Amino acid sequence: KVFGRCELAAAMKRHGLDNYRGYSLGNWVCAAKFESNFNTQATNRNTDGSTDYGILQINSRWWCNDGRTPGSRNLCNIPCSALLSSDITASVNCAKKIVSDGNGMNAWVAWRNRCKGTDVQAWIRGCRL
Repeated sequence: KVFGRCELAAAMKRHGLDNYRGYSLGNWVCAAKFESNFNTQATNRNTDGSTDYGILQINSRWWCNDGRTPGSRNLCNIPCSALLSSDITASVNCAKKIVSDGNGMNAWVAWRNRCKGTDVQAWIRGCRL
């Protein structure tokens, strides 16, 4: 599913990401924009053999099982395919664990490089939320 921007904002809000670990909704929308372009089906292989999955590009070395990543820890206790669903529940639940891991949203390199320090509330402008 390719979400619209306000569509995704409403879904993330419904699932409790607005202000989660102190990150306002616009941070999470911005992160999804630059991780996946709001596409839940996005996948990208990494150099270490892991793959990133879904709207927030969550990685198979630590977080989900894809059956082909050695040293996999599966800390979210989910198959990585669950992160590609049109239903963002699994992605949100796992993102909540990731952002709680100690480095906050710096865990998402696209957030650090394209969102952090910017006017992230622009990502929710116009939306009825």
